[PDB]
Amino acid sequence: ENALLRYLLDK
Amino acid sequence: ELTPDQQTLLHFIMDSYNKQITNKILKEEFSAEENFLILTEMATNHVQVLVEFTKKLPGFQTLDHEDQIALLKGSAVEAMFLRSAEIFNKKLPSGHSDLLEERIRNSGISDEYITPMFSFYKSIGELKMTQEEYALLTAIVILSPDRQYIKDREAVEKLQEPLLDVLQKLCKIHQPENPQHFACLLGRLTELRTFNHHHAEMLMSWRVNDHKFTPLLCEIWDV
Ligand SMILES: COCCOC(=O)c1c(C)nc(C)c(C(=O)OC/C=C/c2ccccc2)c1-c1cccc([N+](=O)[O-])c1
Repeated sequence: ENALLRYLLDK
Repeated sequence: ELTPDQQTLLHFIMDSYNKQITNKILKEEFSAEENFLILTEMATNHVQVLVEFTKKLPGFQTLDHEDQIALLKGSAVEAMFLRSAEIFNKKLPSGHSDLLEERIRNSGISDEYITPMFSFYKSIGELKMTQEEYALLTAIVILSPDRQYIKDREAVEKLQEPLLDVLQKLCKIHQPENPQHFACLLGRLTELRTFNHHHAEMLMSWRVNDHKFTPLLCEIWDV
C-alpha cells in the first residue's frame, strides 16, 4: 500500500 | 567552530529546512468537530513537508523501502508538534499565540490533551532554540532507530549518530556556559513521544464520529 508515500519519496 | 565534513552536513539540512496555515483559527472565530476541515488541512500541510524533508536527509534514500515508510508513519505526529512549536514561539507576532491558545481551549478538544500541548510548547519556548537546533532535532526525530516494524535497526542508527554529534558540538559553542543544554534538547525528543498516545486516542474518537480525512492522512495513519 502506501502508494502515495512511495510516490512522494521516489521522485 | 566545527569539522570540515560536519559543517557541510549542518549547512545542508538547514537549507533543506528553510524551504519545505494558522490564521483561520484566529478569525472566522472557530473551535471544532464542526470546523474539522481546518485541522486535517493543517495536518496535511504538516505531512507534505515532513515527506519533502525526509527525502533530503542524508542516507535516508539508501534505506529499505519499508523501513523508510515506518520512519515516516512513525514520526508524523512528533514532527507535526515539533514544527508547531517553532511556529508558536519563534514565528508569530505578539498576541497571536495568546488568541490561538484560547481559541483552542474553546475547541471542545479536552485539556487532558490541550494542557500537555501548551506546557510542552512553553517549555521548549523557554529553551530559546535556534533554527539549526530545530532543524537538526527534527531530523533526529525522523531517524529514530526504535520505531515499530523496523527490520534493520542498525542501519538507522549510523544515520542518526552523525546528526547527534553535530548537535552536541553545536550547543557546546553556541550555548557555551550551559553544558546541560544539549541534554535538555534531547529530553524534548522524549517529551514528544507521549503525543502519539494522545493521537491514537483522539484519532479513535474521530472515527466513532465518522470524520473525513484527506487521502494523505489516510495513508500515514491507517484509517
Ligand atoms: C496532548 O497530546 C495530544 C496533543 O496533540 C493532539 O491532540 C493532536 C492529534 C492527536 N491529532 C492531530 C491531528 C492534532 C492536530 O491537528 O494539531 C496539533 C497542533 C495544534 C496547533 C494548531 C495550530 C497552531 C499551533 C498548534 C493534535 C491537536 C491537539 C490539540 C489541539 C489541536 N489543534 O486543533 O490545534 C490539535
